[PDB]
Amino acid sequence: LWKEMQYNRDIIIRFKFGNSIVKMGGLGYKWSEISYKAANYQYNYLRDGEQVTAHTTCSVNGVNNFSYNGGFLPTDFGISRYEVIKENSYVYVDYWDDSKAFRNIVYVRSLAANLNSVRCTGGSYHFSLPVGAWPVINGGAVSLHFAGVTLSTQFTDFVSLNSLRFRFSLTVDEPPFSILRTRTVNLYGLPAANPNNGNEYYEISGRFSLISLVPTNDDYQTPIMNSVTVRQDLERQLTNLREEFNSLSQEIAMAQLIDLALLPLDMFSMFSGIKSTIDLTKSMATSVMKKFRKSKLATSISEMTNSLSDAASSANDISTQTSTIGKKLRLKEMITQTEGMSFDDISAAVLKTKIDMSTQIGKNTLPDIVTEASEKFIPKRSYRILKDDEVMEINTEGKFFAYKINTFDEVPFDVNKFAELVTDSPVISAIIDFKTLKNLNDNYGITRTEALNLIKSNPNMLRNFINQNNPIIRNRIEQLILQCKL
Amino acid sequence: QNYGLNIPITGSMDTVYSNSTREEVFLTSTLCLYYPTEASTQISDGEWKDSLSQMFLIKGWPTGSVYFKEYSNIVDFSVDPQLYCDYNLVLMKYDQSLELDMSELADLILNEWLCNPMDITLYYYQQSGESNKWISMGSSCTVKVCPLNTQTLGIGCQTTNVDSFETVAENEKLAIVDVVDGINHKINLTTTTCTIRNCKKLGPRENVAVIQVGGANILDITADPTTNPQIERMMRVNWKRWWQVFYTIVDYINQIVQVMSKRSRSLNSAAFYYRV
Amino acid sequence: NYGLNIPITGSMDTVYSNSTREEVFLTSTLCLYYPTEASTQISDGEWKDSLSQMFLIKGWPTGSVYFKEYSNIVDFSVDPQLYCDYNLVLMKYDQSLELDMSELADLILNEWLCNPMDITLYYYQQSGESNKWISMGSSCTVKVCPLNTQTLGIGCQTTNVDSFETVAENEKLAIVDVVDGINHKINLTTTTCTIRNCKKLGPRENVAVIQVGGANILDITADPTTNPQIERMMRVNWKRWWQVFYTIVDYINQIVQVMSKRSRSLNSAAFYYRV
Amino acid sequence: QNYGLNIPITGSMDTVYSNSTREEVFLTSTLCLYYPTEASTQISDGEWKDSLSQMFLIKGWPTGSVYFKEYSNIVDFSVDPQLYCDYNLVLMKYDQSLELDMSELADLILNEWLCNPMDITLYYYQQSGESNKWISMGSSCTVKVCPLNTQTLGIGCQTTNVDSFETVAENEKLAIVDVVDGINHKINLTTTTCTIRNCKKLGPRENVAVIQVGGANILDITADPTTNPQIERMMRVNWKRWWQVFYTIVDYINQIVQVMSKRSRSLNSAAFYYRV
Amino acid sequence: NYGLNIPITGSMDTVYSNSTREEVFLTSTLCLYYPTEASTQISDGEWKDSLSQMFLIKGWPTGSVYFKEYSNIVDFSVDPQLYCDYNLVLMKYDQSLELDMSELADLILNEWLCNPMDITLYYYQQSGESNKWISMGSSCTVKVCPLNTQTLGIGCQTTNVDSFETVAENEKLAIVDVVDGINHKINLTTTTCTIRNCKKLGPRENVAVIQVGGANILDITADPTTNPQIERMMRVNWKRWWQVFYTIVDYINQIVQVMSKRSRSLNSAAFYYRV
Amino acid sequence: ASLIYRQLLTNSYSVDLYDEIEQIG
Ligand SMILES: *[C@@H]1O[C@H](CO)[C@@H](O)[C@H](O)[C@H]1NC(C)=O
Ligand SMILES: *[C@@H]1O[C@H](CO)[C@@H](O)[C@H](O)[C@H]1NC(C)=O
Ligand SMILES: *[C@@H]1O[C@H](CO)[C@@H](O)[C@H](O)[C@H]1NC(C)=O
Ligand SMILES: *[C@@H]1O[C@H](CO)[C@@H](O)[C@H](O)[C@H]1NC(C)=O
Ligand SMILES: *[C@@H]1O[C@H](CO)[C@@H](O)[C@H](O)[C@H]1NC(C)=O
Ligand SMILES: *[C@@H]1O[C@H](CO)[C@@H](O)[C@H](O)[C@H]1NC(C)=O
Ligand SMILES: *[C@@H]1O[C@H](CO)[C@@H](O)[C@H](O)[C@H]1NC(C)=O
Ligand SMILES: *[C@@H]1O[C@H](CO)[C@@H](O)[C@H](O)[C@H]1NC(C)=O
Ligand SMILES: [Ca+2]
Ligand SMILES: [Ca+2]
Ligand SMILES: [Ca+2]
Ligand SMILES: [Ca+2]
Ligand SMILES: [Ca+2]
Ligand SMILES: [Ca+2]
Ligand SMILES: [Ca+2]
Ligand SMILES: [Ca+2]
Ligand SMILES: [Ca+2]
Ligand SMILES: [Ca+2]
Ligand SMILES: [Ca+2]
Ligand SMILES: [Ca+2]
Ligand SMILES: [Ca+2]
Ligand SMILES: [Ca+2]
Ligand SMILES: [Ca+2]
Ligand SMILES: [Ca+2]
Repeated sequence: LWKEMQYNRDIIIRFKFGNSIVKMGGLGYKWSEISYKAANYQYNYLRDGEQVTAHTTCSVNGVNNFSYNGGFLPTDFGISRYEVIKENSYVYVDYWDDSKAFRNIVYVRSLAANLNSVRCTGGSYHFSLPVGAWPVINGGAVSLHFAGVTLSTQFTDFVSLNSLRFRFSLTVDEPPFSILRTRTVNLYGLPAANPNNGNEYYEISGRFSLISLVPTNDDYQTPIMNSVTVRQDLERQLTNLREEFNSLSQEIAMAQLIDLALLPLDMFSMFSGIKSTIDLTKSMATSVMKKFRKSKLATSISEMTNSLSDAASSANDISTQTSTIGKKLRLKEMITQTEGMSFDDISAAVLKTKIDMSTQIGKNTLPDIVTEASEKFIPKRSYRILKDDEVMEINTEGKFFAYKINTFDEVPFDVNKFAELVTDSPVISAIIDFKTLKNLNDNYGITRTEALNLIKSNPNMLRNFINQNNPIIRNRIEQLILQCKL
Repeated sequence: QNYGLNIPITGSMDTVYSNSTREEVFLTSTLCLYYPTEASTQISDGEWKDSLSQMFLIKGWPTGSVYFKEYSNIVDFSVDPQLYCDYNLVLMKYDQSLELDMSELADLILNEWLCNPMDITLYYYQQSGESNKWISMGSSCTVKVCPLNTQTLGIGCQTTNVDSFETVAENEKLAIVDVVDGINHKINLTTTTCTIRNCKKLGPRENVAVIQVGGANILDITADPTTNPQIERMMRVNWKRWWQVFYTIVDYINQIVQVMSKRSRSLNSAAFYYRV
Repeated sequence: NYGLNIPITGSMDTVYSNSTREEVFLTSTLCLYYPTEASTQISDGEWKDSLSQMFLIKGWPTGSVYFKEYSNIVDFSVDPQLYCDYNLVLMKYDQSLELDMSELADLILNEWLCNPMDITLYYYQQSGESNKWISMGSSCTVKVCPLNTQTLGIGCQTTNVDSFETVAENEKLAIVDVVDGINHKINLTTTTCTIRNCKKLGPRENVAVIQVGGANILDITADPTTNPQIERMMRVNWKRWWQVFYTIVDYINQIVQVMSKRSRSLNSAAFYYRV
Repeated sequence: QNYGLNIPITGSMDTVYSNSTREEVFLTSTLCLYYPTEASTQISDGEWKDSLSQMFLIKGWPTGSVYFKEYSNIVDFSVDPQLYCDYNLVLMKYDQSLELDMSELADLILNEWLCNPMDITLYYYQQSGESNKWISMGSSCTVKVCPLNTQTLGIGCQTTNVDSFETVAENEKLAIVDVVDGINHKINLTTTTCTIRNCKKLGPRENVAVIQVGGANILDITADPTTNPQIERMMRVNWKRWWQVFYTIVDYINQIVQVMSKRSRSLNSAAFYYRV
Repeated sequence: NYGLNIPITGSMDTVYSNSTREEVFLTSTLCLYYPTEASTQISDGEWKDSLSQMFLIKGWPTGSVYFKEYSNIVDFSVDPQLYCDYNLVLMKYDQSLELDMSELADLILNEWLCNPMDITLYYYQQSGESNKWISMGSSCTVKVCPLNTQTLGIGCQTTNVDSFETVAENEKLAIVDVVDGINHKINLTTTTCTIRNCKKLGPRENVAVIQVGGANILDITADPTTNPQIERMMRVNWKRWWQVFYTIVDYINQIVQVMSKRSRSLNSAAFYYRV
Repeated sequence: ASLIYRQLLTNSYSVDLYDEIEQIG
């Protein structure tokens, strides 16, 4: 639905530095500031058989402020803060041209260039001294070496031109910058006096690649001149993509989902392989984390730990206690590594199978999806604790059972004896809950080994029963998949 | 795929269909709005198409999945209205004296018509029965009919003198003329400017819906007088501003598509019956 | 506190309890809103007294049935006030006022819960189908400009009111619906008209509206798919206002049977203001 | 949810009661001051509303959750006071000769009246008992009451001559008039300026609390003479400086709030009884 | 929803029988498409009536036979609307019209599904061997420019229309096939001639193309390797149009026995416009 | 598969220095 299109071109980038000067008073001997300034430039050049018109803008950063001041006397020479560029300073050259490629520069999958370095040398500036020997600025040079292309925009008068920004590094060069007829010799670097040396333009040549993502709702019919710019793009409605994600569960499978859920999914494993733009593949993971932190579930984790810490120094009746410890068990499940099938495994599996078959179209929207699913998926779940072959099972809705392992018949529950063990003994997610398990034992009479395995939520036995095509387990896991509805 | 044959479909009644969920029609189809030009004039704009496309996108429809096909007025739209599109909404602005013209246009676009040609100067014609009409479309149709008895002696008309013929429409750009079914007829209409076709009414066309913008219910699409059904696709809404009309449609568009449905003839299933 | 959560049980063979018709007639208060041209054509002024004396036979105590004249339909549409226990609103149909009558019917036949809207300060956004913006005043000109996520207008500049899109001008009452999900900027004449953000709860069954003239036009539901004919969309054909009033007096029992007293609010306002 | 039925609700006398909702009411509700313009005049400022909102924030009320309202004076505020606001405080400066009008305003707001229109020209109006008054509001109310015998004959007055009527109030911006129960009355009231409503007194108004800034307890909000109760929402405070008054209110806003409570008729629980 | 998935079981023994019935019209309709040259040579104008009378004896009721006159092959190729059920198209062969006749045959004899092509705004491709582009109008000068992976025109500059390659110039109808899998930029005179992306479904078996003149040249299949002879690609030998029409009338039973009425569409257009 | 939620919570500290990037930039 979103098609890659390569637009790699060989370009010639022409640019010139901008010089701003501010005079200090008196009779005209001193100066206040000599500094680099943003500089525009227009040109045209022949390439590939057509004349392409280009617009460039040069700017400087990291600039040093040398100084020189002959004293407080009202005629002694000096420049209060005269700049230079050296190792630290960078120069950006925003580049634009009328060619077709720059119309399709909104969404990009990749972008990188190869430009040839250049040597910029300083000119000759005759500081305007009213009388006497003429001071002479001369010399100084650097070399621009390309390092990295990014997106950018010229805030040009008539419109805002989306453009490519080339960040060139620097390298000080041989000619020792001097203030001749004056006390500054054998410096090195390019000062702001006359960075252009009278040249009409400093010139670079190279080749830049680009992989745009022009949209497509049909194979044969691909567009030109991408014009769905962020003026023409707007927030997809929250309920709208909620409905889309809910609809996506039309297609999810039964056993393949469990097979995926039995992976270790990490940051790289999930968030890689998303057909996204460059601006979102840069920080998708951090974007997801930022909104994951403030989710109701995450602040519930924080409240649990802080409440326990504060308690460390502070010193249907059953349904309420069971429900509260059920929420607590959900929190514990999320924070710790359980050895069972662990409902959040299934939640993450559904999440991956949903997001993989989507696309990023100028807005991340994995925030509000990953973090929202983390809290909404599988709203009512169940846990259990086995002890002495009398497993006590609990539901987040408040229900409770206590049934034997060898034969699945329940027993009167023991509140405050389940609570002593739920703190320390390992909790087992009940993906095969007591009701479905009783159905399975009644209809398909099972053995001690597989009974214990299903109680423990062993992936081996779960997949064995799924691949037996057991209707009970098949239907149960299908409903498990179906509550994942955001 | 076993086209061109009616073979009965068996289907269970107590099946879960848990996997079943909503059909996001807007992700694939193409919505398609027709309006009178006076809507554009009152709007007094010209990026309003872009604005409405943006709001449709916000409702769900991709960028190119919406079209805005203007028409000059109701009557000039009624001449051979071909709605080659996927979800047609037609904003018919009611004004008095356009009653039957609105109704006949609505019938034409809401019923699938299977039309054969006619050679008025050569053959006498008769409607087979209830579902048959003659559709006359052109710049200015003027249909005159001379009924013929069994002996080809016209009743109330002389088969030569066109003057004695019985007019059934004049200066009408569209006319769905019905005559007594089972009677031979000679026809006379201005053959250069108007074409006429012997048409049968198939089932309903669900690709198209009519938002009537003005006054009370009038759309008696069924040419029978006894039955005046209110088909759900014949929506109606009051108005005092075309922006309010368009905003209403955009806001409630999903329900409109739920009212409508895909063109049943355009599917693969109808390949060898009358696929269109 | 109430037992909303707990359920009510009830058998099916319970004998029908006797009629409370006498109770409702003796306690409640019928209340007729009607245009001024009704009185003008009646050409009288003992006529309200006569109508009360004629309700007395139908079974209303004398000091119950009230009459609350209004200037015309469009003027009554502004801040309509349901003063009264059982409400009837005579409404003379005429061409070009179809939307105005529909607006009034939508406003009074339904329970609207209205929050304040400050046009100048904030951009406002519609929650869903059951939300509208109701503007009331001597003159309302709701000019809207929808915005991108960047607070940039589409089809309109956020700073030039002349690029905005009008949705209703010079209307006394306007129930404007906009695309649900958008941040709009509104321009409306703040001194003479006031706009409110109104959700629409269930139906107000205290009011009946009697279209005195022409055809069925009242699309109470802004959704264009549905056009329900509520039981309280009363209609009559008229030439003489005395005949209309006699019809109402004669068949008043059935009108009250259609209505239901229980949906009466404390305020006389047609909506719940919920600052 | 079974609105409209007063079905019994059972509760155990041993269930451990739950934590505070002070934070809930602060975050969700909105507090709402009403004060006289003389207060702002003495304050002699004009960032003071913002400053008080900032001070309220530390007590817990979000920035947009407090609404300050001014009024010219008590009698002017009495005519049609709409307290459409979720936790209402009414500052009330007491000066002599306004005791009855002040008590009238308090009786109007602190209680919850359901009430019907009156048509003074047509009918003769009774009062049904202790709970029934007539409330007259307007720029100039003057209620002249003539009681009648069972034969529709005035006692101490004449149905014709309005001057012989007994004036129960005059030039009152608000007047609550009670009269002998079960006697027909003919009223004369200035129909162009003042409007009168026949009003029954339901339960008390949860929502509003009145703070008398001046003197001693004088607010009799019970027309009965035998009982002068002391309501929690009816409070007093001595003063010489409006900044001091506002600071006391802001400091003790917790206590004022948990003396008041949410308007019972604005709840969903009272949906089909007299929801407001 | 005609259940196009469940299998149908026949039998290999029983029985050769009749076709029961079908009720949507009284009966089928035969439909001649002849050039104006036939009328000019015949030098008549009661001849349509004479031919109808001579069809009646062959066993076609009077109203079933329709006649359609067209200027010539190229002027008819534009939007050939087959308004009818059993179509015959008598095409006079003429040297240098070989590819035009092949274009028209490929258009009508086969069932097409056409989408619009907005040339100004998009590039275009060809999905597979079954996908052509069809350009029709008064004058179609279709200049293409193929583009490599880098969106640089190969053999052409996208900004210079002159460098393009003219696949077909000044045709009333042009079926153009460019290489499948390479994007193209198109250029044609949008005022006069439109163009559509047309995929080829199965055959349309209402239509019989009768080559009146020379050799067997109709290559319906654009593939050079294949050149099938279809039962509907009729060919007859002529000196006089009266002889041609008489042969058609005499052998019309075979002419309709080779075709099939089932593959018909509501609209008379020669393709399904799928937008 | 549940490991990713734990990884998000554990590694969430870096969002602080990411918003530091955003605000300093
Ligand atoms: C949906 O599920 C039913 C039974 O659960 C199955 O028979 C059917 O094939 C499934 N279809 C789809 C499209 O998932
Ligand atoms: C219609 O009537 C006119 C007037 O006599 C005549 O010239 C014309 O031929 C008639 N139409 C046909 C199709 O015969
Ligand atoms: C109800 O009416 C019936 C007959 O009309 C009578 O027998 C019965 O006593 C009445 N009950 C009440 C409660 O009025
Ligand atoms: C409405 O627009 C006018 C100018 O058209 C402007 O003066 C006024 O301030 C606008 N209303 C508001 C509330 O800003
Ligand atoms: C209620 O408050 C107490 C202390 O005031 C606290 O220990 C307890 O956790 C609170 N209840 C809940 C449910 O947080
Ligand atoms: C009260 O009496 C005055 C005459 O003194 C009269 O003008 C007025 O109409 C009377 N009030 C009513 C309600 O009729
Ligand atoms: C089938 O058609 C033939 C036509 O010659 C007819 O004679 C025969 O009767 C038909 N079949 C039956 C069973 O009648
Ligand atoms: C087609 O080419 C002509 C001249 O070669 C040019 O004027 C026209 O703009 C082109 N069409 C399009 C759609 O660019
Ligand atoms: Ca005649
Ligand atoms: Ca007509
Ligand atoms: Ca008929
Ligand atoms: Ca009818
Ligand atoms: Ca505009
Ligand atoms: Ca209005
Ligand atoms: Ca809405
Ligand atoms: Ca409606
Ligand atoms: Ca007296
Ligand atoms: Ca008073
Ligand atoms: Ca009393
Ligand atoms: Ca008292
Ligand atoms: Ca050709
Ligand atoms: Ca070339
Ligand atoms: Ca091809
Ligand atoms: Ca071939």
